[PDB]
Amino acid sequence: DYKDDDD
Amino acid sequence: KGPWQVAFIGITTGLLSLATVTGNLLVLISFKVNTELKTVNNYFLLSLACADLIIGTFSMNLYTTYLLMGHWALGTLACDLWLALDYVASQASVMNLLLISFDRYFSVTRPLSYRAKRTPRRAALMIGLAWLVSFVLWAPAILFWQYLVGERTVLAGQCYIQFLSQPIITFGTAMAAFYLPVTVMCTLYWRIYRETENRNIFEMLRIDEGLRLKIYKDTEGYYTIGIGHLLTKSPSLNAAKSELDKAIGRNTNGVITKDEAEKLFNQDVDAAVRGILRNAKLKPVYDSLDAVRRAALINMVFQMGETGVAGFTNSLRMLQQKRWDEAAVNLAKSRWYNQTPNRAKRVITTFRTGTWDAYFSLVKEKKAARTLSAILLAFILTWTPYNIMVLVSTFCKDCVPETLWELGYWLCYVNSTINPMCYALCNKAFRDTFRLLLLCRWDK
Ligand SMILES: CC(C)CCC[C@@H](C)[C@H]1CC[C@H]2[C@@H]3CC=C4C[C@@H](OC(=O)CCC(=O)O)CC[C@]4(C)[C@H]3CC[C@]12C
Ligand SMILES: C[N+]1(C)[C@@H]2C[C@@H](OC(=O)C(O)(c3cccs3)c3cccs3)C[C@H]1[C@@H]1O[C@@H]12
Repeated sequence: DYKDDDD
Repeated sequence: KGPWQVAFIGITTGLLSLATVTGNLLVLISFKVNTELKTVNNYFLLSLACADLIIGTFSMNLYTTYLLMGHWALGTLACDLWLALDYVASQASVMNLLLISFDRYFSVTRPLSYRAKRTPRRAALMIGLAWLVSFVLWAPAILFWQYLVGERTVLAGQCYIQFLSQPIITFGTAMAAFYLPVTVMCTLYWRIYRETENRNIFEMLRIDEGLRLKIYKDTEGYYTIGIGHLLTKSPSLNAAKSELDKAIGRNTNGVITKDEAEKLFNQDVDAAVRGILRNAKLKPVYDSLDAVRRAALINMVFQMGETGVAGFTNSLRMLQQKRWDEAAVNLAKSRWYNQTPNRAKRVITTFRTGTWDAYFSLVKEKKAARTLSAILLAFILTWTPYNIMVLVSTFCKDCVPETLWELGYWLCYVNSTINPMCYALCNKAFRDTFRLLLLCRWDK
């Protein structure tokens, strides 16, 4: 579950 | 074994050994000392790094030493402990690959209900039980089969597993332990490849329409639940609840679960697209559009209905003509745009760019996919020759030579060196903590 991680 | 051969193999698998120990140990220490890395995602990589660590410090060196010398000199109990440790650690590695694959699959296919229960507690429980099942599967039979049979069959000075007597025995265990996990992992992987688009549609429509598990009154006043699921335009708060109970299948009492909201969303969106393909005006442009813009039009149909979307005559034709900027400008003339401008501008940006930029960035996730694919491919190729050799050895006796057995056994160790090198070097935070640790200059 990464998806929402910021660049 | 010749002296030059011994020196070469010993030196190279030595280097590989301390590279494995260094890498995975760096993962452990970085996780321990940097709170930014203490994520549920990294729980799994920590467990994998424990398996690869065990293999790196004990297994490769004891196996390479015994292979080079030609005999086992540390005794029967040390032999049994070595094989138990190696098989438990390796089966643990496989089990953690399965756990990661399922975790990712549920994160994509149940983006709302599963993400709500990905807690550190549950992650720790299932990691621990993966290790438990590995240990139970391999240690008792490796250590106590000799006492249960009554005698120790393996020769003095030699070291192998006693209960894997017949090639058909070891190939059955190879199916349970390797082939079936590999097939499950691959089928998953492909299933996620075919479901990311539907998850992106779900998240887009959850951003635009919201999520309430208790019934609320919408823009016009009617009763709605879930992700914009309208129940009934009647004014009776229980005329709504009756249709809710009929829609789910239980006495809802007005409140639903997040997976019931996922089910309601799936019925809604499938109805939206099926209707789109039934409608003569929207079907041509929907067919002409790529996946992301298809999602934007699905969004508009979700908000306004098919007749209302078909009312955008000229903008829909400009969409069919790939005139993205003119279509954006034209849709900006609409009452839709003047009534829900914040959502309409996101949808319009989706039409103009064909990307998800107005809703979310998927860079970190795509790179995580690259990391996982690298890890599993390394696993498959470094572990496949040995199990293929088992498969062949069942049909034919002594086809595959002892040298080939030794090399194929030894090759399964390499993916333990490779695993930390995948996520660690090209993932930030890990890289920076590795740097500050190898510099001995970490003070929080
Ligand atoms: C057969 C024998 C020799 C090997 C069995 C070893 C296990 C007992 C180990 C291997 C991997 C370990 C796990 C790897 C990662 C984690 C995440 C970790 O989470 C945190 O530390 C974050 C919270 C915090 O920092 O306090 C908690 C322990 C746990 C479940 C570990 C518990 C112990 C496990 C199951
Ligand atoms: C080099 N190993 C250390 C040993 C031989 C290989 O093993 C294999 O790939 C096998 O499919 C089997 C070998 C023999 C029967 S089933 C597995 C064993 C445990 C999990 S999967 C890979 C790893 C594993 O620790 C064994």
